[PDB]
Amino acid sequence: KVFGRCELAAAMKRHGLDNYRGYSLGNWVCAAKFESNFNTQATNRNTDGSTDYGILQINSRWWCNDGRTPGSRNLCNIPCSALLSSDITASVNCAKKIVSDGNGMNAWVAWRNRCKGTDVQAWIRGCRL
Ligand SMILES: [Cl-]
Ligand SMILES: [Cl-]
Ligand SMILES: [Cl-]
Ligand SMILES: [Cl-]
Ligand SMILES: [Cl-]
Ligand SMILES: [Cl-]
Ligand SMILES: [Cl-]
Ligand code: NA
Repeated sequence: KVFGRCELAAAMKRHGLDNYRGYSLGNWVCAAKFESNFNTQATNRNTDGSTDYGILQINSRWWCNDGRTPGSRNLCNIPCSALLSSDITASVNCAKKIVSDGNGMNAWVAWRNRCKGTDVQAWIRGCRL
């Protein structure tokens, strides 16, 4: 499922992303654009062996089982495929967790590089929310 900035923002809002960790709803939508491009079946194979899943490219070293990332964990207790689902309750429910973890949204690299310290609110400019 390919989301639309608005639809995603609102999607994120009802799922407790709105201001979670004090990261305003905009942030996630920006985080989204560049991790996945508002996209759910988005994946990545990083040559370390792990794979990134979901609208937020959640990496299978720490956060999801996928069965093929020798020596990893599954904090968030799900198969990485849950993250590809159109119902994002997971990408969120784990996203919540990752962000809660310690580094703040920095875990998301693209957010670090492409969203940090910028016009964020713009990513919801004039959405109906
Ligand atoms: Cl967009
Ligand atoms: Cl914002
Ligand atoms: Cl594994
Ligand atoms: Cl594999
Ligand atoms: Cl554990
Ligand atoms: Cl699992
Ligand atoms: Cl933080
Ligand atoms: Na795993």
